This record gives sequence, structure tokens and C-alpha cells, in this order.
Amino acid sequence: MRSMQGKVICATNDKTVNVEVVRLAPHPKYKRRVRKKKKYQAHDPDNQFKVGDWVQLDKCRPISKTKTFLAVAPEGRQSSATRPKP
Amino acid sequence: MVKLRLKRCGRKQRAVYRIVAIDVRSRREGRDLQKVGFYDPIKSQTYLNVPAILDFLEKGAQPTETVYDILKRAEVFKEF
Amino acid sequence: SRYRGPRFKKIRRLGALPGLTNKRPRAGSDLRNQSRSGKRSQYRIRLEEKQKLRFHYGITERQLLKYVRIARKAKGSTGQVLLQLLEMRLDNILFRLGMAPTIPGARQLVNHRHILVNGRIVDIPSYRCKPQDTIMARDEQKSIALIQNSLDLSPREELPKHLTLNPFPYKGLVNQIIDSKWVGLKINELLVVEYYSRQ
Amino acid sequence: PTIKQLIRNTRQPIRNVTKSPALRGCPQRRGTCTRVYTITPKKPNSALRKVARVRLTSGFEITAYIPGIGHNLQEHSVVLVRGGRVKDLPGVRYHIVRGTLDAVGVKDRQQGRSKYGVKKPK
Amino acid sequence: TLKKADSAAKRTRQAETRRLR
RNA sequence: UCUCAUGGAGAGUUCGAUCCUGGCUCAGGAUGAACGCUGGCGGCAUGCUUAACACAUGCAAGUCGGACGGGAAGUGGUGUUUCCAGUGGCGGACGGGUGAGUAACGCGUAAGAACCUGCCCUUGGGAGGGGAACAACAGCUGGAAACGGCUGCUAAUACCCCGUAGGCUGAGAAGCAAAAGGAGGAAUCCGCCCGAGGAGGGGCUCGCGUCUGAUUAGCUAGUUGGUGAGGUAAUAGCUUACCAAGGCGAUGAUCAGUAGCUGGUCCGAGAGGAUGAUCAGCCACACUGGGACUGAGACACGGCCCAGACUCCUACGGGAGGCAGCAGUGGGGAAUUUUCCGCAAUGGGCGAAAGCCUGACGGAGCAAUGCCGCGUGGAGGCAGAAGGCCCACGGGUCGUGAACUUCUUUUCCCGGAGAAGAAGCAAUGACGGUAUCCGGGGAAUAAGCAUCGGCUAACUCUGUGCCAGCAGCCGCGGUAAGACAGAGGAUGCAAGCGUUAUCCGGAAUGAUUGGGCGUAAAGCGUCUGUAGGUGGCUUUUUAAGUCCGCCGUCAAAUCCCAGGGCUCAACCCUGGACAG
Ligand SMILES: [Mg+2]
Ligand SMILES: [Mg+2]
Ligand SMILES: [Mg+2]
Ligand SMILES: [Mg+2]
Ligand SMILES: [Mg+2]
Ligand SMILES: [Mg+2]
Ligand SMILES: [Mg+2]
Ligand SMILES: [Mg+2]
Ligand SMILES: [Mg+2]
Ligand SMILES: [Mg+2]
Ligand SMILES: [Mg+2]
Ligand SMILES: [Mg+2]
Ligand SMILES: [Mg+2]
Ligand SMILES: [Mg+2]
Ligand SMILES: [Mg+2]
Ligand SMILES: [Mg+2]
Ligand SMILES: [Mg+2]
Ligand SMILES: [Mg+2]
Ligand SMILES: [Mg+2]
Ligand SMILES: [Mg+2]
Ligand SMILES: [Mg+2]
Ligand SMILES: [Mg+2]
Ligand SMILES: [Mg+2]
Ligand SMILES: [Mg+2]
Ligand SMILES: [Mg+2]
Ligand SMILES: [Mg+2]
Ligand SMILES: [Mg+2]
Ligand SMILES: [Mg+2]
Ligand SMILES: [Mg+2]
Ligand SMILES: [Mg+2]
Ligand SMILES: [Mg+2]
Ligand SMILES: [Mg+2]
Ligand SMILES: [Mg+2]
Ligand SMILES: [Mg+2]
Ligand SMILES: [Mg+2]
Ligand SMILES: [Mg+2]
Ligand SMILES: [Mg+2]
Ligand SMILES: [Mg+2]
Ligand SMILES: [Mg+2]
Ligand SMILES: [Mg+2]
Ligand SMILES: [Mg+2]
Ligand SMILES: [Mg+2]
Ligand SMILES: [Mg+2]
Ligand SMILES: [Mg+2]
Ligand SMILES: [Mg+2]
Ligand SMILES: [Mg+2]
Ligand SMILES: [Mg+2]
Ligand SMILES: [Mg+2]
Ligand SMILES: [Mg+2]
Ligand SMILES: [Mg+2]
Ligand SMILES: [Mg+2]
Ligand SMILES: [Mg+2]
Ligand SMILES: [Mg+2]
Ligand SMILES: [Mg+2]
Ligand SMILES: [Mg+2]
Ligand SMILES: [Mg+2]
Ligand SMILES: [Mg+2]
Ligand SMILES: [Mg+2]
Ligand SMILES: [Mg+2]
Ligand SMILES: [Mg+2]
Ligand SMILES: [Mg+2]
Ligand SMILES: [Mg+2]
Ligand SMILES: [Mg+2]
Ligand SMILES: [Mg+2]
Ligand SMILES: [Mg+2]
Ligand SMILES: [Mg+2]
Ligand SMILES: [Mg+2]
Ligand SMILES: [Mg+2]
Ligand SMILES: [Mg+2]
Ligand SMILES: [Mg+2]
Ligand SMILES: [Mg+2]
Ligand SMILES: [Mg+2]
Ligand SMILES: [Mg+2]
Ligand SMILES: [Mg+2]
Ligand SMILES: [Mg+2]
Ligand SMILES: [Mg+2]
Ligand SMILES: [Mg+2]
Ligand SMILES: [Mg+2]
Ligand SMILES: [Mg+2]
Ligand SMILES: [Mg+2]
Ligand SMILES: [Mg+2]
Ligand SMILES: [Mg+2]
Ligand SMILES: [Mg+2]
Ligand SMILES: [Mg+2]
Ligand SMILES: [Mg+2]
Ligand SMILES: [Mg+2]
Ligand SMILES: [Mg+2]
Ligand SMILES: [Mg+2]
Ligand SMILES: [Mg+2]
Ligand SMILES: [Mg+2]
Ligand SMILES: [Mg+2]
Ligand SMILES: [Mg+2]
Ligand SMILES: [Mg+2]
Ligand SMILES: [Mg+2]
Ligand SMILES: [Mg+2]
Ligand SMILES: [Mg+2]
Repeated sequence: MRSMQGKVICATNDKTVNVEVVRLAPHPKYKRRVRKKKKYQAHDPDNQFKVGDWVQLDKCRPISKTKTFLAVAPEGRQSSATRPKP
Repeated sequence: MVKLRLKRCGRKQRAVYRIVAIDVRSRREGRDLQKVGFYDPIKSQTYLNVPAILDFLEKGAQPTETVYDILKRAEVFKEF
Repeated sequence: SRYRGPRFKKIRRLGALPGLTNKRPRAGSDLRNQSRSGKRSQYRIRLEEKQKLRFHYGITERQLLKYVRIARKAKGSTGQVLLQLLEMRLDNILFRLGMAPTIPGARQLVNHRHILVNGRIVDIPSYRCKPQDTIMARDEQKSIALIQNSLDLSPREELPKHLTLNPFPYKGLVNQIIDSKWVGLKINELLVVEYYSRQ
Repeated sequence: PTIKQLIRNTRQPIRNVTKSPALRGCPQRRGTCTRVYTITPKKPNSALRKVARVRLTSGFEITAYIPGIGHNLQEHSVVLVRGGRVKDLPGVRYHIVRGTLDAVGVKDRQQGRSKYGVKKPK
Repeated sequence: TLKKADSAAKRTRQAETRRLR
């Protein structure tokens, strides 16, 4: 299905990162939407990602008692690069 | 293995069967993969849906005696 | 499960009930004590409406209730649909074709297997009749005798246009579904419905 | 009120509290009478009420009312008790079903007999 | 002598021998 | 005046009255219900909720002589044919029961990649040459029994070796590995070994949804990751050594308490509340705990081993056992059935088939437990009599009610005939001589239970006198009681009617739809501010929400709509779909 975009809280450990994913959900009774935030242990060989980064999260075979997820370069994002002003 | 057989429904003394494709180790009325035919002795109502039967027989489904003979009368074994 | 009690009584209290009795009530002779309840609570009015219905057709309450659920299910005007349902009953169509003296008589007839619906014997009163249906007497001596003497000696020709009758074999025929104006009694169905809002 | 607050679960229901705890979710319970005695009712109702203390199968001891007129009940009798509250007497939440086990039916009651456990007279 | 437990006994013994193998 | 709607009711009670806030109580539905009184019949269902507490007896898993050697019944004999322990083969991992444990990827839903797979299909190649044992049996012997001990003996589709192998290990070089015959006179059949697929059944992994408690605030060190070696059918702290210091947590971790979950069921105008019996799927367990073995498959309910607790047998030296399988007994309890028939149907197991076994299942029996149908008579019946009760004694009312006269026979009784259910060769039916059909009698065999002060439909009289008693709330009852008990009368339902228990409703009384906070319960004493929530206008972008179309799926049964079948209905069957 659709992979999960999130941002990195902790880069400290080797070949791993700790990602925070925020997703919105329409709370079952009262119909307003709420932010629920979950953490993930993501497998990242090469240790390319640092703290603060915005990274897409992919699914794969289990690499540990926790990490099921492969750290993947951000899928698509609006360029923060300056655009023309017509 | 996969077996095409009768599953018993209706009520006391009045019996009506569905013809169904189901793994042989499930119970007699238990859950199944596909419903295919319909059968009944007293109203002498019998008819089937042949593409399904053929698609299961193709993948190796074994019928049971009663069912086997029902398929015989409707000539599903000749097309095979 | 049937009302074997005094008729004239329920007649006095409720009103005129065709399906019960052809004998007009006594002067009533209650003018001595002049005892009244005062007037009737709205509840009593509604209750007597329902009771009217129920006793005209010989139906039990718990039966009436499920008829009413059927009614609330059906798509259309509730009270009307109800009255349809009550008026298509077999002993009732039997009565209203004058094949019987009254509804208890017609019920007795139906019950003893003296009737045929499309060459098939139906002995249960509540059998629901559907359009294009043949109401016949069983071909035996006694059945014919009953139907003949109860048909001929009663002069009334009111037949309400959905009901056909033919002379020698005495083939009754149900033509169609009842019309609200063709109903067998004077009743505000609105009241019975309002009573049944609480079930 | 505030939605934000309602999503902290600020609505919780008040559970149903039973009127006859000693029954423990049953229609009846059998018990043995520890004592049979009389009590005076809360004023202005004065009379003398017939009550017996019963020790039950669920272990509790309660005080239950005996209906009708007259009774044969005495200590170490096995009766059957049912729910329902007598507004008169403080603390009495239970009756004694008449006509079963050790409580006989009320003698010479002709009407509404089923409540008091009485045969139909021939 | 007539001994009746097929399943029990027989499967037991078989299990032993096969286990040694 | 098109379309949508088939749906939301109140009443009493604080006061001398009123309006209000506010609780309590009632009218409705539903039971796996129990108890009281009463009880004719049929149709389809349902039947230990408590003690996952004990269990006497009988039965619930076997089959294959066409894998094999024997011996035992007959027969005249190895022409015929049966049974049978034993070795082997598959099956006992399905079916059946129960809900103790489990707040978990256990369940529902949706995804994934590192796997396994006997039987069943589809397909590519093969089955050479030997040898050795072990039961059985025999003899000797120990045992009360259970069950054993020595020495011989023997067959195989049972064991071992060698040769060959489109597979396995490995960068390669190389290295390594298989077989089984039995039927038939032959054709041919059922098998065997190695690969490669298919379908079904299993193992894992992850997103989301998955009870109450803050008077439970820090928890976790193989714990959270990395490498190296091991291990698993496969990924993995699954294991172990070393390195690093993480992981989870005020959006509630950890700890405690409760609970099997889901299709669904009950209620609700709807939004949603409560619950998880029967019926269907999944999990978990098998006297209490722990192990493994066999095997495609188990850590195995009617298998093994141990410990423990408990029951039995013993000739006292030792053994035997596990109903939460079907019935059945004790016990607990308000409470829940026969130690029944049958493999004929469907479904399983084994077999070449004949066939055998199936307390799964099909049926019967018991019980108003529930839903549904029918009955207990129909038509006429001076308006005269007996009797109950009321009466201002005039009369009223039980009452067309009965008695009485005719008609009818569903049900009852006595006789007859008598299915489908059975599937294509006939045969073969537990139900059952039942369902149904024809005849003969004959109103004949069959009505109770609540209530009658208000809510709430239905009223008077005798008996009692703050007594006896009633009551769901308000409250009745101190001499004429519409509220107690009796009678008559009436009303409501009706083979049921009431009472108690449980749940939702009404309750807008925990309020999203749908409430409040000056004085009725309710604004922190007042600020500063962190997380958190919302946030002015204009243009562009993106498309996460949002919206529309199409696809996959959300099992069948249930609910909804449309037909069809049991005489109708309940129930069953087909087809289809809104929601979300
Ligand atoms: Mg046929
Ligand atoms: Mg009466
Ligand atoms: Mg309602
Ligand atoms: Mg609000
Ligand atoms: Mg309530
Ligand atoms: Mg006050
Ligand atoms: Mg007052
Ligand atoms: Mg209020
Ligand atoms: Mg009720
Ligand atoms: Mg009885
Ligand atoms: Mg239990
Ligand atoms: Mg035994
Ligand atoms: Mg047997
Ligand atoms: Mg043979
Ligand atoms: Mg044999
Ligand atoms: Mg063989
Ligand atoms: Mg021979
Ligand atoms: Mg043998
Ligand atoms: Mg032997
Ligand atoms: Mg099992
Ligand atoms: Mg099982
Ligand atoms: Mg069962
Ligand atoms: Mg539990
Ligand atoms: Mg816990
Ligand atoms: Mg999951
Ligand atoms: Mg989860
Ligand atoms: Mg799982
Ligand atoms: Mg095998
Ligand atoms: Mg070949
Ligand atoms: Mg060879
Ligand atoms: Mg070799
Ligand atoms: Mg071999
Ligand atoms: Mg031969
Ligand atoms: Mg030969
Ligand atoms: Mg293969
Ligand atoms: Mg739940
Ligand atoms: Mg370590
Ligand atoms: Mg509501
Ligand atoms: Mg159960
Ligand atoms: Mg089940
Ligand atoms: Mg297990
Ligand atoms: Mg036990
Ligand atoms: Mg164990
Ligand atoms: Mg193994
Ligand atoms: Mg087993
Ligand atoms: Mg075990
Ligand atoms: Mg057992
Ligand atoms: Mg032991
Ligand atoms: Mg033992
Ligand atoms: Mg043993
Ligand atoms: Mg049992
Ligand atoms: Mg007992
Ligand atoms: Mg007892
Ligand atoms: Mg019972
Ligand atoms: Mg069979
Ligand atoms: Mg069979
Ligand atoms: Mg076979
Ligand atoms: Mg038997
Ligand atoms: Mg059964
Ligand atoms: Mg009986
Ligand atoms: Mg019945
Ligand atoms: Mg009965
Ligand atoms: Mg009862
Ligand atoms: Mg009924
Ligand atoms: Mg009459
Ligand atoms: Mg007759
Ligand atoms: Mg009949
Ligand atoms: Mg035949
Ligand atoms: Mg007859
Ligand atoms: Mg009134
Ligand atoms: Mg009373
Ligand atoms: Mg009540
Ligand atoms: Mg007075
Ligand atoms: Mg006096
Ligand atoms: Mg008096
Ligand atoms: Mg007087
Ligand atoms: Mg009274
Ligand atoms: Mg009376
Ligand atoms: Mg009841
Ligand atoms: Mg509410
Ligand atoms: Mg409240
Ligand atoms: Mg308020
Ligand atoms: Mg004040
Ligand atoms: Mg205040
Ligand atoms: Mg202030
Ligand atoms: Mg203040
Ligand atoms: Mg303060
Ligand atoms: Mg501030
Ligand atoms: Mg801020
Ligand atoms: Mg913002
Ligand atoms: Mg804006
Ligand atoms: Mg469905
Ligand atoms: Mg329909
Ligand atoms: Mg029909
Ligand atoms: Mg359907
Ligand atoms: Mg959809």
C-alpha cells in the first residue's frame, strides 16, 4: 500500500534511525480529526540520514526484534526552492 | 484436498443441499471457497453452474459419489 | 383462541359489528340506573376502536400486532394497508360473499375443510387471499347444502366490486385488492394506528 | 462542552445499581430463616409487620417480608425469597414467595391466588 | 491371548524403533 | 403543491397555590430465564449461565490378507474359503466438547516476503547388484495380576551397502545423494524414487481498529540496536560472545482489575448504547505443572515420559486411571432432558473392490422454554320460568347467556389403505406402518389468569376498624373503605396469565446530533507562560484531508427488497442490493 512519510527524531544508532510519523484520524465518536504520532525503528544501511530529516518509510522483511522498515529518500515534496512571481 | 461436495441445509425431515468447493478437512457445513451447485431429492430440483465446476475439476478437485453422479447426468465429465 | 363469549354485550359497548351479529340490540334498558363512566378518556376511545376492529374479524391481539408490523413495513399509507390485510382473510372473504351467516360461521366452515381455494383444501381461517383466486365449495353433499342454504336464504346483494359470484357451481372469485372505501366497517384507522404507536 | 475536552473522555455513563444485591443477579434464592419476628413500620403507618431474617446461599443475611395473612414459618425453615421493596419498613428489600418449599400458601384466599401460592378450589 | 489397542500400542512401539534409527 | 419521509407521545410525586431546576417511580420491548396458578392439539426451534467440582457402568477411531511370515476354523486334505494376534501402511493433528487462561498481531480488517506442505491434480526422468537383522513362532523361565526375562528362528512395500542422478554444497575445482513390489493368464491396474509446477491447508511480519483504574509514574539491561559465530522449514535477541546506549512513557508506559474475539443478537426516530446462548469462522485448553518423541502436519482430549494431587484393583511384592466426547450418577444451585434407534441420508477414515468403523450426523423420546397455527362449537332460541347479586321494592343486571331445537366434525374415538425422502443395475428407510388420504359414530373430548383509587381500560355491596392487611411511586386503612379481605358485576389478554431477575428505552438524566455554570449543582483568588488546539487578507503551488468515477475485497447464515416451497404462518430456498 501507501508508504509512510515521517521525520527523524534520533539518528544516534548504527544502520538505524528512529522516525516519527504523524497521521490524522477522524476520531470515532466526535468527528473532528486528531494527530496521532507513532515512532518507528527504521533500517538505514550507509547511515545517510541525520537528525531533523524528512524521509519516506518503506516496508520489507524483519531485520531485528523491531525494525521492519527501510529508510528511503523522500518520495515527493513541494520544493522549498524559490519560484518565479508572475 | 479440495473436494466438491454436498453441504446440508433446510430443516428437519426436509433436506436441501448446496454443492460447494471446500477443503476436505473442514466440517460438513463449514466455511468454503466457492458455492457452485444446488440440489434436492424431494422437489427433484437439480442444477449447477458449469464454468465453476470445470475450473475446480481442472485444478484437481475430487467430487464425492453423489456429487460425481450428479455431474455425470448433466454431462460435465464428457467436456472434461 | 376464539371468542366464544356473549356477542350482544360487546355489540352494546362497541357499536354496530356486522361480522358478529345480525340481530339488532335491545333498547339497552340502561336508562334506569343511568350509570356512566362520565365520559371516555382519549385512551378509552382509541382502545374501543381497536377492539371494534379485532372483534369484527375474530382476530387475536397478538395476531393483530404482527399484522400491524407487516403494515408498518409496507410502503404506503399505514392504516389503509392494515385494513387491506384484515379484509383479505379467508373466512372474511367467505362471509362477505354471503357464503356464510357471520364470521364465526365462516370460520367454522373454513375449519371443517368445506372449502377449496384453486382446487386445494385450506382449513385455516387466516389464509391470505390474493388476486385472481377461486373460492369453491368442496364437491360433497353437505358442503354444497351448507353453502346453498346460507347463500340463497340471505337476500343481501352488496357485493363490493372486487368480488364476483357465479350461480350454479357457486364459484366465488376474488378479482383484486380492496379499496379503502370498500372496507367492511366504519372505522378511523388513524385511531388504531395511534393506539399502536407503543406496541 | 469543548470538543477538545470531550476527546479527553469527559463523558462517562453511570452504571446501573441493582436494588437487590443479595440476590446476585437471580430471580430467586433459597435461604434459611435465622429469626422470625415483628417490627413496627415508619410513621404514620402503624401496624405490626411480619418479617424474618434469612441467611442465603450467596452467604448474605437479609431481612425479608412475609405477605398474606398468617404463616407457619419458624426458625430453621428453608424458604425461597424474591425481590421487590416494601416502602414501609427501613432496610427490607425482599419478600418470601408463598406456597413453595417451607412456606405454605395462604389459607382461604380466593382472589389473585397465584400471588400467594393457593390451589384453585373445585 | 487377544490384545486390542491398535493405535495406542502399535504406534508407541513404532515410535521407539524409529526413534533409535 | 411535485419529491422525500413510514419515525421522536407522556403521567404521578417537593408547595397553601404557581412557575422552574432537579432526582425517584410508571406505561414499551427482549430473554438460554426461574417461581406461582392454570393447562387440548399440531408446526419449527431451544434446553448446567452456577463448580474448567468430583466421576460407578456402557460406547465415542480405526481400517488394509491385493506389503509379509506364520497358526486356526472348517474341508478331505494347499481345489474352496474364512477369521486372527504380530511386523509393516496410511489414519489417530479431522470430526466432538468447553471458555479456565489470554488486553495479545489473540481477533476483525488491509497489506507484505524470507518459508513449509502427506493426500489431489499437471508434468520431466527413473527404478541395477547384493547383504544383514528384528518381532511373530519355538524352548526354557519370572510374575496374583499388569506385564515381563534369556536363548534359538524367520518374511516383507520393514533395515544397511555399492553403481548411476537436469538436484544440494561451493568462486571454482570438485564433492555428495535414489528405489518396492503386489495384483492379472497377458493387456493393463494400484504403487515406489528424484526433480519442476498447480490448487488447497499451515508458519511468520507489519498499518489500522481492539475494556476500567493516576488514590498505578517512571519501566526495561538480552532490555533497544551493530558485528562475528551458531540455530530454525523461513526472517528475527530465536541463541551466544563482543561493541554501542539506546527502547517505551502524561496522546497513560509499567503495575493492578475484568474479559475469549468476530460475523451477529436485543434495543434505539436516528446518532449510537448494551451484549457475544443456540447457528458459522478464528484463538486457547484437555486432572494441576514441564518435557520432548513419532510424523507432511502435534509439543498431540480417548499417545509417551516425569513430578504433583486424587480415585480404584492387589495374593501388598506392585499396578490401573483422567466425561470440559454421547448419554448417566453424585455435588453445587432458583434452575436445564433418555445410561433411546440407526449408519438409510449427508460428511469423514482405511481399502483394488466387496466392505468395515463412525454417540460427527440423521432421527426419535422428555419439557408451554420460546416463536407460529388451530381448537374448546355454528345458526336459531316465547322474552316466559329457577338462581346469584343490586335495588329509593317500581325494577335493574348476570342474559341469547344457559336450558332448548337443528346444522357441521378441524380435533377426539373405532377401522382401513399409505408415501416422497434412494443416489439410475437391481437391491438398500433408522424415522414408521409415521406424514397424508377414505369410511363409520357423536356437541360430542377440551378456559383460565391478572386487574378494576390516579397514571390505566374496568364499580358497587357485605365483612373489618391505624387491627388484620395492600403498595411500582404518590400513598390507603381510627364506623357506611370505588386502595384491605369476600361476593356479584365489568375490563384486559388468552393456552396462557401474572410475579421476580437481567439489559436498552422513555432519560435532553454524561447532551456529536442534544444540556448547563449572576442567584437553582457548577468560573480555578489573580496573572506569566511550555506542550496542545484554533488563527486575518491576496496570488501561486501541491493534493494530505474533501469530492466524483472505475476495480478488488469486507465468507456463508442473519437484517432489507423481489419471487418460490411446506394447506397458512413461523421456518426453508433462489436472486439482488443500499449503506458504511
Ligand atoms: Mg427423486
Ligand atoms: Mg370472564
Ligand atoms: Mg417506540
Ligand atoms: Mg454540545
Ligand atoms: Mg432504567
Ligand atoms: Mg422546598
Ligand atoms: Mg401536599
Ligand atoms: Mg428535568
Ligand atoms: Mg414489561
Ligand atoms: Mg403443573
Ligand atoms: Mg459452563
Ligand atoms: Mg469407566
Ligand atoms: Mg459401536
Ligand atoms: Mg479377502
Ligand atoms: Mg476382511
Ligand atoms: Mg495395497
Ligand atoms: Mg486359496
Ligand atoms: Mg489381523
Ligand atoms: Mg503377538
Ligand atoms: Mg482436535
Ligand atoms: Mg476440534
Ligand atoms: Mg453441539
Ligand atoms: Mg475468563
Ligand atoms: Mg493485565
Ligand atoms: Mg494482524
Ligand atoms: Mg495493535
Ligand atoms: Mg495468528
Ligand atoms: Mg507419511
Ligand atoms: Mg512414469
Ligand atoms: Mg535395486
Ligand atoms: Mg549411496
Ligand atoms: Mg528403503
Ligand atoms: Mg488373486
Ligand atoms: Mg501372479
Ligand atoms: Mg512435488
Ligand atoms: Mg466487545
Ligand atoms: Mg549479552
Ligand atoms: Mg433516544
Ligand atoms: Mg454452551
Ligand atoms: Mg462452534
Ligand atoms: Mg494445543
Ligand atoms: Mg474434571
Ligand atoms: Mg501436559
Ligand atoms: Mg520430526
Ligand atoms: Mg489424539
Ligand atoms: Mg499432553
Ligand atoms: Mg476423555
Ligand atoms: Mg504420576
Ligand atoms: Mg499415571
Ligand atoms: Mg497408559
Ligand atoms: Mg456429559
Ligand atoms: Mg442432583
Ligand atoms: Mg440441590
Ligand atoms: Mg426448564
Ligand atoms: Mg454412512
Ligand atoms: Mg458415506
Ligand atoms: Mg478412497
Ligand atoms: Mg447406538
Ligand atoms: Mg444431533
Ligand atoms: Mg406431554
Ligand atoms: Mg408446543
Ligand atoms: Mg405439548
Ligand atoms: Mg412455567
Ligand atoms: Mg398462540
Ligand atoms: Mg350461540
Ligand atoms: Mg362426520
Ligand atoms: Mg390439519
Ligand atoms: Mg432404487
Ligand atoms: Mg375422520
Ligand atoms: Mg378509568
Ligand atoms: Mg390489590
Ligand atoms: Mg416492577
Ligand atoms: Mg369514619
Ligand atoms: Mg359494625
Ligand atoms: Mg364498611
Ligand atoms: Mg346500605
Ligand atoms: Mg378488594
Ligand atoms: Mg369475583
Ligand atoms: Mg411471561
Ligand atoms: Mg441517553
Ligand atoms: Mg445523572
Ligand atoms: Mg441541567
Ligand atoms: Mg444558596
Ligand atoms: Mg451556587
Ligand atoms: Mg473570577
Ligand atoms: Mg467561586
Ligand atoms: Mg488554586
Ligand atoms: Mg496567557
Ligand atoms: Mg505556542
Ligand atoms: Mg495552522
Ligand atoms: Mg483563511
Ligand atoms: Mg454476509
Ligand atoms: Mg417475503
Ligand atoms: Mg406461500
Ligand atoms: Mg440470501
Ligand atoms: Mg463499499
